[PDB]
Amino acid sequence: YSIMIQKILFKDLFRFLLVYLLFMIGYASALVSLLNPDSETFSTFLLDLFKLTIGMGDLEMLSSTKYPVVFIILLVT
Amino acid sequence: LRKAFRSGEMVTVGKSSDGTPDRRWCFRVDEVNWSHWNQNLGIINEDP
Amino acid sequence: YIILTFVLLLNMLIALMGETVGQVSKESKHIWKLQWATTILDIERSFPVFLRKAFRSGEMVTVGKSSDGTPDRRWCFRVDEVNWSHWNQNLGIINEDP
Amino acid sequence: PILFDIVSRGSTADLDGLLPFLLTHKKRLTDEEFREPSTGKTCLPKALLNLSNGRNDTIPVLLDIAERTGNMREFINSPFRDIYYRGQTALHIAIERRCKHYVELLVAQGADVHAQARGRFFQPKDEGGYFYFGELPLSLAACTNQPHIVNYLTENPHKKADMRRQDSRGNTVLHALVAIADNTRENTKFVTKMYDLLLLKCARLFPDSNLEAVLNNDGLSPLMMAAKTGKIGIFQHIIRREVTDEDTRHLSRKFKDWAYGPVYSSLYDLSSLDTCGEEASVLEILVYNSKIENRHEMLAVEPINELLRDKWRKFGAVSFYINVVSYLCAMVIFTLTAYYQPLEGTPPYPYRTTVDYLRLAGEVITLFTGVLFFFTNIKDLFMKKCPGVNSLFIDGSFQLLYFIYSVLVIVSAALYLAGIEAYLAVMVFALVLGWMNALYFTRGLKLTGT
Amino acid sequence: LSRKFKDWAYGPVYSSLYDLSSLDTCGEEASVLEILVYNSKIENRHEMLA
Ligand SMILES: CC(C)(O)c1cnc(N2C[C@@]3(CCC[C@](C)(Cn4cnc5ccc(C#N)cc54)C3)OC2=O)cn1
Repeated sequence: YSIMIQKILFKDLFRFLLVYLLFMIGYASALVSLLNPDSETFSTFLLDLFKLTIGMGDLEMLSSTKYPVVFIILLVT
Repeated sequence: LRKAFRSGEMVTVGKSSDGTPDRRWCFRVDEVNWSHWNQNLGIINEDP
Repeated sequence: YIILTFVLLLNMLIALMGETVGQVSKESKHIWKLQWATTILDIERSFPVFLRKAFRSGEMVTVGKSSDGTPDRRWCFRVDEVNWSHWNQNLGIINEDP
Repeated sequence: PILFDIVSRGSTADLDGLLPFLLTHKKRLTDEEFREPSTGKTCLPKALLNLSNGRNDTIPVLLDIAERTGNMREFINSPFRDIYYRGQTALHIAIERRCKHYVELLVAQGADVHAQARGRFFQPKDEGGYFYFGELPLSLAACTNQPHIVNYLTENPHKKADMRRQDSRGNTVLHALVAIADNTRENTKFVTKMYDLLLLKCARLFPDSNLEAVLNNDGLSPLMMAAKTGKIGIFQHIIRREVTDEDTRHLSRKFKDWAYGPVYSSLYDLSSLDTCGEEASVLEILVYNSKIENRHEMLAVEPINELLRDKWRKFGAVSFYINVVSYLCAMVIFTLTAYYQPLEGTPPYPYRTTVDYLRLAGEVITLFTGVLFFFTNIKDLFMKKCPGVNSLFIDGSFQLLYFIYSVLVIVSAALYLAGIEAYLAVMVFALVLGWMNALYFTRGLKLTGT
Repeated sequence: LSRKFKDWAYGPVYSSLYDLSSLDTCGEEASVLEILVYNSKIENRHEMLA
C-alpha cells in the first residue's frame, strides 16, 4: 500500500494536474475576458469559479454581465 | 413474397438415376487456396 | 428515474471497464507510434529541399565496382549487432577494417 | 453440336470425316459456324478444358487439320469475345491447366506468348473479378507457381516472352507477383522465391536494365507497391535481400560492412526509403497511403524504425519543441489581448495610447496566426486524402479542430469590423478551442500521448 | 446424395456451392433454420449458427 500511495502521488497525479491546469487556465482566460467592468476582481471571480466547481455558487453572478447563454454552454462543457 | 426473395440459385447438378435433372436450389461460396494445387476440379459449370 | 440513471452510469462503467481497456492496452502504443512517425514526416516536409538534403541520414558509402567497374556510391545506413552463435560465418566485404 | 461433343470426349477416332469435309466445302475450323455465339470459343479451348487424365488425344489432330487447311495462325490464337473472358487464349488455358507438354506443343506452332487476358473475370478482386494474375501468359505461369513453365517460356528457340513487358495496367511481372502476394506462409514462401528467380534471370540476360525500376501507370514499383498494399512477406524480403553471387551482387539492399569477433556491422541501402522529396520515397507512402490495419507492422521493419529514430534525434525533437513553445507563446499573447479589451465602446477603437498600440499588435498577430493555421492546414488537407474510420484518431480530428478555430477567428474579424455586439459571441469560443487544440502537442511525449 | 458441390475453379480460386434444400424452404417443409434458431439447445446454438 505504501508503494501504491507513492506511485499514485508521483507518476500520474502530476500528469492529471498538468492537464487539469491546462483546461483551467484556458477557461479562466476565456471566462474573464468576456466580463465588462482589475487583478483583485480577477481573484474574486477565479475563486467564484472554483466554488462553482465544488458544487455551490451564485446564479446571478454568472448572468451578472451579459451573454447568459454562452456562459451556460461554457459551464456545461 | 418469401418465394420471390429466395436466396440461392436454381443450379442444375446433374442427371438423376433415370437421367432427369436435379435442379436443386444451391448457394455458392468461393475460396482461395494456395496449398493443394489442381486437386480435383469444378464438375458443374466447367467455366468460371 | 434516479435508479435507471444510476444503472446507465454503472453500465457505462462496465463497458469502459472491460471492452475498452483490454483493447486499449495494446492499441494505444501503435496509434501513438503512427502519430509520432507522421509528425516526423510533416516536420521533414516543412523544410526546404536543400535543407533536407543537408540533414540527410546515412553515409555516402561505396559498395563496389559496377558492371563496367564504376563505383556504386549508394547512400546507406549502418546497424550493428552482437552474435555468439554463428562464429566467423562470412565476413565484412567492404571496409575490411572496423 | 457434333464436333464439340467429339472433341469434348477426346474422341480422336471420330474425326475421320472432318478433314475431307473442310476441303470439300471450302470451310475452316475458325469460321463462325463452328464457334460459340456467346463466347466465340473454338474447338481448341474446348479440347484443352476437357482434359482426360492430363492428355487429350485430339489436340495434335486438330492442329494438323488446321495447318493442312491453310490457317494455323488464325487458329492457335483465337481470343474469346464475351465481356467476361475477353482476350483469353488457348495458351492461357494450357498454362492454367498446369500441363507443360501442351504449352510446349502449342507454342511450337506459333502461339502468341504475349496475348492479354483482360476480360471482366480477370480483374482485381476489388474491381469485380476473381483472379488478377498480371494479365499475361508469363505472369500467369509465375503467379500460379509453375517455375518450369516460366523457365521454358523465357528460354525456347521458337519465341521468348521477355520479362520486362507490361500489361494494359502497366504492371510488369513483379507488380503482378506482388498483387497476388499474401501474408500466409504458404503464399509468401513461393512468392518470394519466384520474385528472386525472375529478378536474377532478367538481370543476367539484360545487364544494363533493372527490372525493379519499371513503374506502372500509377508510378509505383514492386517495393513501393508492396508498401501501400500491406504485404509484409515480400516487403521485408525486398528490403533485407542480399545476393552473395559476385555476378549479380549489385542488386542487393543489405551489405555487411565489417566484423570483429562477435560484432557484425552491416548497412542497409535506403536508395528508395529516404529520397528527400525527389522520387516519391517509400516512407511517405508507407506512413500516409498504406493500409491502416498493418501499418504498425510495416513500420517495425529492421532499417525503418532506426531511420525514424535517427531523424527524430537529428532534427525532430528540437523543431517540435520550438513549435510547442511558439504555439504556447502565441496563445498567451492571444489571452492577454482578449483580457485587456475595453468592453465599453463600439469598434473599431481609436489606437492612440501605447497600450492601444500593444493591443493592436496583439490583434494583428492573432490574425496572422489564424491565417497561418488556415494556410498550413488547408495545405495538409489538400495534400493528403480524406481519411475514414480507424484513421481519424491519428491526425484527422486535429486538423478539423484547427480549421474550426481559424474559421472562428476569421468571422471574429468580420464581426469586429462593424457589429459591436456580434464579435464577442464567438471570439471567446476561439480561445476555448485553441486551448483545447494545444492538446495536440502531447504526442511528442509517449506518456502524454497515450 | 451429396450436399456440397464444386462449381468451378481457376488457379487458386475454387467456387463451391452448398445445397439448401432443407436449410431454407420458405415456410413449406419446416426448414432446419427455424428449428435451429428457436427450438435448438441454448448452450450450443452459438456454435450451430457458425
Ligand atoms: C506555433 C507554430 C506557428 O509553430 C505552429 C505550428 N504548427 C501548428 N499546427 C499544428 C497542426 C495541427 C494538426 C496537424 C498539423 C496540420 C500537421 N502539420 C502540418 N504541417 C506541419 C508542420 C509541422 C508540424 C509539427 N510539429 C506539423 C504539421 C499541424 O496544424 C497547425 O496549423 C500551429 N502553430
